[PDB]
Amino acid sequence: MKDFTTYLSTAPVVGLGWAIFTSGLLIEINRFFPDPLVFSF
Amino acid sequence: AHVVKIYDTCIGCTQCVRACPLDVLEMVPWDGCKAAQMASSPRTEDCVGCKRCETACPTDFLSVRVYLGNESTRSLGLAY
Amino acid sequence: EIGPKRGSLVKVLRPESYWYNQVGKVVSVDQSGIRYPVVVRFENQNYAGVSTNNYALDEVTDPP
Amino acid sequence: QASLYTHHQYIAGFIMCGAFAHGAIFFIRDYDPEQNKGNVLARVLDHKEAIISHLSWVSLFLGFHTLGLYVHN
Amino acid sequence: DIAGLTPCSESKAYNKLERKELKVLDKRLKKYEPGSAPYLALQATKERTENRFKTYAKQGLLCGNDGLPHLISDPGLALRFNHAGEVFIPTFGFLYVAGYIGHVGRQYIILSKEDAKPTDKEIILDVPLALKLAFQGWAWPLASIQELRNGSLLEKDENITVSPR
Amino acid sequence: PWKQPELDPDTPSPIFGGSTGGLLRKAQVEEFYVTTWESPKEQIFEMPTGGAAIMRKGPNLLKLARKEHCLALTTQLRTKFRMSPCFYRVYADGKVEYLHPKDGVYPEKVNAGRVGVNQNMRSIGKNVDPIKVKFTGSEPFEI
Amino acid sequence: KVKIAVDRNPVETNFEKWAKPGHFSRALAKGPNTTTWIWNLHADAHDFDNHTSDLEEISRKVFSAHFGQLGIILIWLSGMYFHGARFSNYEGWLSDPTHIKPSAQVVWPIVGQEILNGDVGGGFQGIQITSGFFQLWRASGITSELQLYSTAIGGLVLAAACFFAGWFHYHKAAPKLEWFQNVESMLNHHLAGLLGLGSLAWAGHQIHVSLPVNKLLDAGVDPKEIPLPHEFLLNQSIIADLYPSFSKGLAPFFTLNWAEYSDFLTFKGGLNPVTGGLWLSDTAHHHLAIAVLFLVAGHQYRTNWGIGHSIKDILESHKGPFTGNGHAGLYEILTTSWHAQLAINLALFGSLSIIVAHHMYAMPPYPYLATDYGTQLSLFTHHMWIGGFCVVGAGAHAAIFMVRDYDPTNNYNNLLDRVIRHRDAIISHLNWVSIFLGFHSFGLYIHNDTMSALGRPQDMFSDTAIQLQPVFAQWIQNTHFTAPQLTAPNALAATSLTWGGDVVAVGGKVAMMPIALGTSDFLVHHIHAFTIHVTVLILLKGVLFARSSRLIPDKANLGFRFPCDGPGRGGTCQVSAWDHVFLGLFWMYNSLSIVIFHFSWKMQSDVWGTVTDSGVSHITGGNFAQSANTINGWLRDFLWAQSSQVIQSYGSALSAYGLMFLGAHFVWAFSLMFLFSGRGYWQELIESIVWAHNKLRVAPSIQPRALSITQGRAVGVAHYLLGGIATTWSFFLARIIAVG
Amino acid sequence: GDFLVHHAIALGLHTTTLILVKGALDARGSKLMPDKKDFGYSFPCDGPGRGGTCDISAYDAFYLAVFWMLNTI
Ligand code: CLA
Ligand code: CLA
Ligand code: CLA
Ligand code: CLA
Ligand code: CLA
Ligand SMILES: CC1=C(/C=C/C(C)=C/C=C/C(C)=C/C=C/C=C(C)/C=C/C=C(C)/C=C/C2=C(C)CCCC2(C)C)C(C)(C)CCC1
Ligand SMILES: CC1=C(C/C=C(\C)CCC[C@H](C)CCC[C@H](C)CCCC(C)C)C(=O)c2ccccc2C1=O
Ligand code: SF4
Repeated sequence: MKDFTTYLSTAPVVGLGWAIFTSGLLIEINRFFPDPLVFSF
Repeated sequence: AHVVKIYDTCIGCTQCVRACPLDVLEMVPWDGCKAAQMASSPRTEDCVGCKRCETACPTDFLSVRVYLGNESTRSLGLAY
Repeated sequence: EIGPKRGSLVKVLRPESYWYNQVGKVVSVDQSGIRYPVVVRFENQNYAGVSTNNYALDEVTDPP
Repeated sequence: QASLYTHHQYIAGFIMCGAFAHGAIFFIRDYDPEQNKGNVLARVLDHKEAIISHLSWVSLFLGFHTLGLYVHN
Repeated sequence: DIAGLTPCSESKAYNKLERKELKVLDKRLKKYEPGSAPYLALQATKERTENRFKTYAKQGLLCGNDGLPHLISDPGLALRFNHAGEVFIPTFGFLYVAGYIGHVGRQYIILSKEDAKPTDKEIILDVPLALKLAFQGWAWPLASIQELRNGSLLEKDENITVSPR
Repeated sequence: PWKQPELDPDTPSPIFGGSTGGLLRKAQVEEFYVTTWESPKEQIFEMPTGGAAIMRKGPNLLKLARKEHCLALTTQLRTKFRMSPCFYRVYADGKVEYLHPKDGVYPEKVNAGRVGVNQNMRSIGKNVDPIKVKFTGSEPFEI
Repeated sequence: KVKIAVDRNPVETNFEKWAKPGHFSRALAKGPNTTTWIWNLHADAHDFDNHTSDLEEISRKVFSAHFGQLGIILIWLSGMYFHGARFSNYEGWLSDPTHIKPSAQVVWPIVGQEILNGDVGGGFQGIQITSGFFQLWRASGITSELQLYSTAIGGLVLAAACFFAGWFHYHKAAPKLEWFQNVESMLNHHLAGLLGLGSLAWAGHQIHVSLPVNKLLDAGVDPKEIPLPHEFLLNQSIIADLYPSFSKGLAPFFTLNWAEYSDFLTFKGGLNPVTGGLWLSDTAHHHLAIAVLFLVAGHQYRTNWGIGHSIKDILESHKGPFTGNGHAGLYEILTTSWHAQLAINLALFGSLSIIVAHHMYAMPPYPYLATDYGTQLSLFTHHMWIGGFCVVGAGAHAAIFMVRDYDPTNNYNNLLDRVIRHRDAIISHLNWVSIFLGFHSFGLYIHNDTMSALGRPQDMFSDTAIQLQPVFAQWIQNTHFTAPQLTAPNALAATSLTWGGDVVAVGGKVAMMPIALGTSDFLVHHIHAFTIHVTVLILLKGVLFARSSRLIPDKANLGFRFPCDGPGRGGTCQVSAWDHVFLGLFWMYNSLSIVIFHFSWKMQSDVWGTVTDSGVSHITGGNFAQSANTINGWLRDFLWAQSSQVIQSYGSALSAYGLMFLGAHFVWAFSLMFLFSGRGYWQELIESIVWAHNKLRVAPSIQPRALSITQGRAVGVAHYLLGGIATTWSFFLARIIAVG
Repeated sequence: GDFLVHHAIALGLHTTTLILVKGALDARGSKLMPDKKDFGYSFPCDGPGRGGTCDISAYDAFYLAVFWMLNTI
């Protein structure tokens, strides 16, 4: 597991994990909530 | 032709003369370095300015400097 | 003997050098009386690719 | 009016580029730091990296955000 | 009603744009049976359109001579009039996250530099320290201010590579 | 070297076919270069301006329109076979010049017999600004 | 002699080399000191020549690389089949191909994308596709989505099998170098085995499966009650009524009575009028004859049983006096250099892809494909560009072989050495014909533009004015039209409707109609010849001068991909063969862009259109004979007369094509930074940014460096090509979807 | 839209100013090449050494800045 998780920790996988996390977060915000323009609570 | 100058920062790895395929550079004895060698340019009129000696120079900044200008039939690399 | 201690961290004040105002490690200091006897090794390469260079006595002081 | 505006604007811009190029020519050809040591010119040359970096920052920031809203709209 | 912009609730061009969008959206509705899945998707799109037009109105938003809502950028004018939600609060909203990324990048750079061969740490990330710093960056401006006063944030230029001009 | 060698007109040349890359009208009008070496056996080399040519057991002769071709062939021979050849220059009037080491033991060595030329005892970057040498005809690096 | 030499377990299966990203290269095995280490890592990733000097390990590496690419392509094909199975209107399109546009990509309703789910008909919404998969799934008889699901799952299974095969054939059981050097066995097995077996299997599938399904499809029978192909396969009674020769039951095949098979192995020229594609019986006899031709050609070489041909003997025996040694050593080069075989295979693959595009635009081999103008245009343009890319890569890898794997020992007076010898003559004559073609094509265009601008249309090079009639092409057209009359009397009609006399039409739209060639076609064809001659000049000069040159005699020792040899000799920038390929990519781009512009304009102005009772009306006003002679006519009547739907695509189903168009404009324009500029300015700017990050202590441990000169050129050409390709793709697809 | 195009104009002026100012300040010296004053104002490059020195002169900075000037006007 150590030998594989060392590869898992390199930049291309980090280039996915942050990308998947932030992308999916923005998809769920734009999905459950409609498209707004004003931050009036 | 071009002007090739060698400064006192040279310490003599005798590799700048191998990277030059024009026999411009030569190595003279010296006393300012451990290797007791210093680059010299006797046939500086036969240089084209390809800067391969600059690629081969390991000192920072470079001991050998090649300055362009005043081009001729031999420094332009024409066989015609 | 005439230069800094071997292995000590030093600062280079050579203007035209890539390692101006940087910290390097002394690897050897020549005692034969040459132009640039203080030879130092740096952790970061230059644009050419080398990591070591030689400097004079006046270009090497201890960093604060 | 349109031709006059566009002509004099392009003339002004080319003259701007020439002004900056000839200022660079001044900086390389005839500039003595020993003659003017510690003055405004030497001090501007002293922190030139800060000036270039801040110009790069404001250019990057303007381009990033302006293209962001243009693509968004 | 600043800069000659009517509110979106009392704008004729805003309602004409809404009627035009409802007309073209209902144009595609006549080509499908009401019990179909494209009909449900078109109905949900129309509901999202109506909800967006309703929520964009009655929120202080204004528009002028186009039917498209406008944003007020000047602070104070967006504070005396109810327009701080357009750009004033998103300004601090972005800056908090922007300072979050800059702070955790700085702490990771500082932590990795005090380690043997630190160039490998940039291409070989470590997860537990990066994730710990990721969840320890909520108070980024509080860490940024204290480092600013004491010199740990900045660095004097005697150990900074400077141009040889 | 110990004595400067003069090339022999009698020496043979390697067998080769017709190559478009070769001597031009600059050989007639201006100078051209001639390379000589002595071979132990028949080996195959590649000319810097053409294809492949089988060389002759013994002395050999190559004519190159440029000195760079001559030193490229020299480096190829020295790397591939430890050959150590030498080249010359033949002018339009028949004058012969020796450019490959006049000391004879190559620029890689020193031989304690050549004088340092175009060498500055100052460091690089210690040169004066062009304003200090303006309207003088001398460059800062030429001082 | 030929055997299976395999080494078992040469490489352990572990993530040890996955842990350290830089392991293939000893220069990259130290560490990432500079930011150019990453680009060198992703650049030398698959360059197996400098990883090791052993040819056996390189052969194993490329074998499993091809296995991985095959698995990737199988995954992609399985995904396409799954998309057609799940998110598609294939069932609706089968019952109405002339009124329902194909669609196989369904977007999410997440952010405004519901407008992209266009009303393609059949109670379905989605992205209107252009690959023509529905036409292929109608040719190869496919009725329901269950069959597409089964095909997708089988493709996924075969992709997993291919990936496991790559893992096995590298890590577990790696073949030796003698296994890869069995060229005769390779050629026999990939001629008789691969090509011949696939052609025979496809002919059998067409005869037993596709022929009855396509016979029932164009007869008006709904696909719901069409019998499944296994019923046709097992039961001779059902297949006997559609084709009476099946009642004989393989009797005429062994009794040499093949004339009885003239019902479903027909020899007919033209297209099926009901569907617009080629007759499936003609394709069945075609693939059967191709299988015959590849079965007989796959038993030519000698491998283990004495009889056959030895390729070394064939090469060494063909020697002609103006060539000296004739093909003397080429067997030794092609059995030891991967790059030479890569160049040959890529060149032939690219040229054959060009033939594929031309012969699909000429004869549509799929039902309801000719009337689907978008699928035809997309197929032609796509295979056009893929063929061009393969040809440019062939030139690149030929130059790589020249730099690396070429040695002067084996070749003395052979063809390759003599091509090296007279390379200056070849380059000079190619330059002469380049200048000649460029002048009397483009100067003709400029002269026509000038005479139009000077108000003298009678002095132009047009049909109304003095003309350059393409007599040879028109004579070939007339010969091919009259070919079934005399030279091929057994053909029902002409092999294509390019030169015919009749117009076929399905659903009220023109499927394929005769094509007239005039002065404008002459001008564009000689423009194409000029452009291809220039591109081949650039590639051939880069290949020939990669080893040595009159400028740089030691270019061989400087490697293949190097930026320059310095500013010497006036500046030897872009002197490497890699930069020759870098320029040839742009010249390819210009060539294929003008070619597909000619294709789109000619087919929209003289082929594509809607048939009426009062004559045939095309998509345009038939202005190709009047506007393609001038540059301004080309511009106004092709790039401005069209693209009016791309700009007004907003708010509609094809607005994503307008977005893609403008993003392609962005990327095409963004490339010119990496093309015009250099590195020293960018390096100094990076130094200033490094100082800025140093001031407040966010200095990265890895030193930020500017991109390399070769790296910058690669980024520039990649962004330029991607932008141009996507620009033409968006414009072509939007124009052909909103109109056709 | 007038505001957006004004800020795009400001971006163009800012980027042109950035490149021209950087070329003027780096006209005599830089970390990649301190001795730029010895090579004249308009020189091609220094060679492929030190990673590559293409377009290192202040003349090259002007030449790259003319494109941005043309785009801005
Ligand atoms: C229209 C084409 C085009 C575009 C868009 C740019 C854009 C840029 N150039 Mg420029 N340039 C161009 C043509 C262009 N150039 C040409 C033809 C030349 C003549 C050679 C130059 C010469 C030139 C010089 C000399 C300099 C620039 C600089 C710049 C930057 C200015 C900073 C800025 O505006 O903020 C950013 C502007 C943007 C447009 C943002 C682009 C990035 C967006 C967000 C997309 C990013 C990718 C996206 C997130 C998707 C990710 C995946 C994807 C990567 C696959 C910017 C990156 C300056 C620079 O880099 O210094 C800081 C600089 O010194 N350029
Ligand atoms: C987190 C690390 C970090 C930090 C604190 C900074 C800080 C700075 N940079 Mg730098 N930058 C970074 C990373 C970073 N940069 C990276 C990775 C790149 C390469 C894309 C750049 C490229 C860059 C340029 C080209 C310029 C700056 C400039 C600046 C200054 C303006 C502030 C700003 O937003 O710039 C804008 C920064 C960007 C547009 C880069 C965005 C890239 C992402 C956001 C960084 C990702 C880092 C990562 C998430 C950290 C790892 C987290 C850890 C837990 C593992 C400031 C000193 C400007 C300057 O000189 O101002 C004086 C300038 O011209 N930077
Ligand atoms: C008649 C036997 C036969 C057949 C059918 C093939 C078929 C193929 N070979 Mg070839 N090959 C053969 C004998 C055969 N080989 C022999 C005898 C040798 C030794 C001289 C080689 C050495 C060889 C090399 C060195 C390479 C190939 C490659 C390929 C593939 C090229 C990809 C392509 O064109 O798309 C066609 C693609 C398909 C048809 C996809 C389906 C692929 C199926 C699963 C393969 C089934 C065929 C196989 C022979 C069945 C027996 C294998 C068994 C152990 C499971 C193709 C699948 C390339 C490769 O690596 O790909 C594997 C390659 O570079 N061949
Ligand atoms: C039969 C196919 C084939 C094969 C087996 C090879 C194999 C090889 N080639 Mg060749 N090549 C091919 C086709 C092929 N090539 C074609 C078609 C071209 C023309 C474009 C080239 C052009 C070419 C050049 C110019 C060079 C090679 C080199 C190489 C070697 C290493 C390649 C590498 O590591 O890439 C690494 C992989 C990458 C860098 C990834 C590719 C990313 C590209 C640049 C962008 C792709 C974008 C994509 C299309 C769309 C995405 C959009 C984006 C927004 C996400 C290797 C011997 C190099 C070498 O040194 O040879 C020994 C070399 O200099 N080849
Ligand atoms: C459309 C843009 C364009 C044009 C017209 C040219 C033109 C040229 N390039 Mg170039 N090229 C370009 C972009 C372009 N380039 C770009 C962007 C690149 C980078 C990838 C290249 C890469 C490249 C390479 C790699 C090569 C060329 C070559 C050529 C020449 C081909 C000459 C020929 O056969 O045509 C005929 C001539 C023309 C089309 C020029 C215009 C002639 C008009 C019609 C005027 C006719 C005569 C006129 C009346 C005389 C005026 C008299 C007046 C002075 C009074 C020519 C000088 C090749 C070369 O050197 O020639 C073999 C070559 O090898 N180019
Ligand atoms: C009265 C008035 C006002 C005010 C105004 C003002 C205050 C203005 C200003 C203005 C300004 C303030 C401007 C400026 C400009 C500038 C510029 C445009 C510059 C340029 C520069 C350059 C080009 C440089 C060059 C050089 C170099 C590069 C280096 C060295 C040398 C030299 C210097 C030459 C107001 C608005 C309130 C209102 C109305 C009225
Ligand atoms: C611009 C430019 C550079 C500078 C470009 C560099 C250093 C490359 C920058 C690559 C970036 C860092 C890749 C990643 C881009 C973004 C950070 C991605 C953003 C993604 C979002 C989701 C945040 C050169 O180095 C160069 C070299 C030779 C010829 C021309 C040029 C040239 O034109
Ligand atoms: S500009 Fe660049 S490619 Fe050209 S000779 Fe100089 S360093 Fe080489």
